[PDB]
Amino acid sequence: VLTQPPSVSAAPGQKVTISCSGSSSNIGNNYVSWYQQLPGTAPKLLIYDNNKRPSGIPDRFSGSKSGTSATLGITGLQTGDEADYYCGTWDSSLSAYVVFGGGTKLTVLGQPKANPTVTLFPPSSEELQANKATLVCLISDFYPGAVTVAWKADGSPVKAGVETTKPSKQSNNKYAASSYLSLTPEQWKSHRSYSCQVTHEGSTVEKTVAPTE
Amino acid sequence: QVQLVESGAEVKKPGSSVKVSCKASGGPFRSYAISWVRQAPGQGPEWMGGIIPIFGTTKYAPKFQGRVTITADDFAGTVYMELSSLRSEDTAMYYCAKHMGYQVRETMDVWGKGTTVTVSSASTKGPSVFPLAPSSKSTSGGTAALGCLVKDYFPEPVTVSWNSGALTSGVHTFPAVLQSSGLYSLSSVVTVPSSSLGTQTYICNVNHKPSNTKVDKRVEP
Repeated sequence: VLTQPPSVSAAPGQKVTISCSGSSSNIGNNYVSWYQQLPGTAPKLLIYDNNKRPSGIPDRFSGSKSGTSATLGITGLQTGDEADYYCGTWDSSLSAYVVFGGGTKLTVLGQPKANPTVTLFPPSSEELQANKATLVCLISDFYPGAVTVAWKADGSPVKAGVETTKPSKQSNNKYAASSYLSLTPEQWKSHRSYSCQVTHEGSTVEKTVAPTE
Repeated sequence: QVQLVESGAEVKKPGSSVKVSCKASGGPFRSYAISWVRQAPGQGPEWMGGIIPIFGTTKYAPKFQGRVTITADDFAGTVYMELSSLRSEDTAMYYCAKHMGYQVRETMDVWGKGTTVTVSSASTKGPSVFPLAPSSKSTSGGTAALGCLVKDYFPEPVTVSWNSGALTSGVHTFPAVLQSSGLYSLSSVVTVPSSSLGTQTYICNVNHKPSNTKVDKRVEP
C-alpha cells in the first residue's frame, strides 16, 4: 500500500519529480529504493538507501526522503527516460514484507500528431469454406496512441462479435491496433457492406468491404 | 559479475502446480538473499517471498503464505519457487532478484529478465492460417498491403516471417488478441509496391512451437 501518482509529463531537458507516500511502518522507518522499468526489460535499480545511487547510474537521478514520503528526481531528461517508475521499501509491522508503489508512467512531450492509416480485409474464401468469417481492421502509425473503433452493418452499428486490442507502440515509436469482427458466413453474405470506423483526435477514417461485390 | 537467469515460460490449468527456477552465475554458493517478485499485467510489482543464504530460513508475503514454497539447491547455485492451487489471477510475469546483502530487508540490485506463467482453462491448439489478399480495396499510391490471419491458437507465442526470411523491411506483425474462447489470434502485414503485386510471389511462414505446427501459406490476389 504505497501511493504514487499514476502519471507524470515534461518536455526534454527539463526536471521532473515523482513522489511516493506511505505510513511509518514502511517508508517512515525504513530505506526507500527506486526502480526503473523500460517496456519489456527487467526492473533496474536507480536509487537505494533513500539517496544513494549505484555505480553506473547517471548523476541526473537523485533521491530524497522526508518523514513519511520519498521523492525521485530526474534532471535534463532525455526521451530514453520514458518508462514505468516504482518505489519500494520494507514494511516493519507484524505483516513483515517487502511492499511496492503503484507505479507512475513518465511520458516525454512532443512527437508530431500522426493521423492513422487504416486497412480493412474481408473474410478469405478458404475461411468461409471452413464455415467461419472474420473481418480484420488494421490500424497503424498513429500518434498519440489512443483510438476508438466502431463497426457498421450496412449503415447501423453492431456491438456483438467485436474484439479490439489495446493500442501498442510499434518499433518506429508510433502506435498500432487491431480490431476483429466475428460473423457467420450466413450473416456475412446477408448484408450489403460492412464498415470499420477509426476515430483518432477528433478526425474520422472509415473503410468499407462488400461480399465480393 | 553476477547474473540471473530464470526458466522458460509455463502454461497451466487452474488447480495445478508450477515450479519456476532461477540460476546464478558467479556465486555459485550464495552469500546473498534471493527473492521472487511477480507482476500481473498492468499492475505494480508484488513481493512473494525470499530465501536467506546459509541458514536457509524463508520469509513469505502474507498474501501467498501457505501456497508458495521457496527452496534452494546450493550445489548448483539454483533457487526454486513453487506456487500451488493456481487460479487465473496468478497469471503474471515472474522475476527472481538478488539482494545487496543477506537480508530480504535490503535493496534488490540485480534482476533476471523475467519469465511468464499463464493460467488458463484452454488446451493447446495449433492455429489455422488464412491469407489476407491485396485486392483493389488496398491499392493506393503504388503500394499494396497484404497479410496473414493466424486464427485460434494456444498458447502464445507464434513466429511469423516472410519468404522464409528474405522480406523484412516493410513488415508489421500486430500483437495478438485474446478472444472469449480463450484462444489467440493475430495478423501479420507486409507493405509492398503496386507494380510487383502480380509478378511477385509472397509467402508467410507461421510457426507455433507449443503445438509443433509450421504452416507456410501463399498470399495472392
